[PDB]
Formats: sequence, structure tokens, C-alpha cells
Amino acid sequence: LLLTNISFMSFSEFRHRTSGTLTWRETDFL
Amino acid sequence: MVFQRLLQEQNFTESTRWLRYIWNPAGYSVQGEMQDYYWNVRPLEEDT
Repeated sequence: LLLTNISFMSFSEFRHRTSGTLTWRETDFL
Repeated sequence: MVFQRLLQEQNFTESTRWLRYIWNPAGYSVQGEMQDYYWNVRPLEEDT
């Protein structure tokens, strides 16, 4: 999972990907 | 009223947007996540 992969998935997909280790400010920033 | 007036002038892609402001069978997305309701008017959800 690199910074090019995150742009294809939506924010809901990406937030379900990192719902444990990140906390929605780093998730939205990334 | 905006929806009906946009149907009557056949501006369809905006008429459908102004109908999404009340009812969307494809759900609603609030803060990136899909919601559990389909009516954007809360006295239509609760029969008020």
C-alpha cells in the first residue's frame, strides 16, 4: 500500500483499511 | 419546485440533482461513508 494505491480506493475503503492504526486525521491527511 | 421547473425545461442532469436533495435510492454519503437512510427530509422518515 503506497501513495498511488490510496488514490484509487475511496475514503471509505481506505478508512476501513486503516481503522485500527490511524485515527481519521492521519487517514484524511494521507 | 426547482426539480419540477427543471423537468419542464428539460435540464435533466440538474433536475436529477435537485431530486437527490430529497430522495436518493442510492443512499447518502456523509463524511465519506454511506448512511442508513434514503430520505434527506426528516419529516418524511418519521411520519410527522
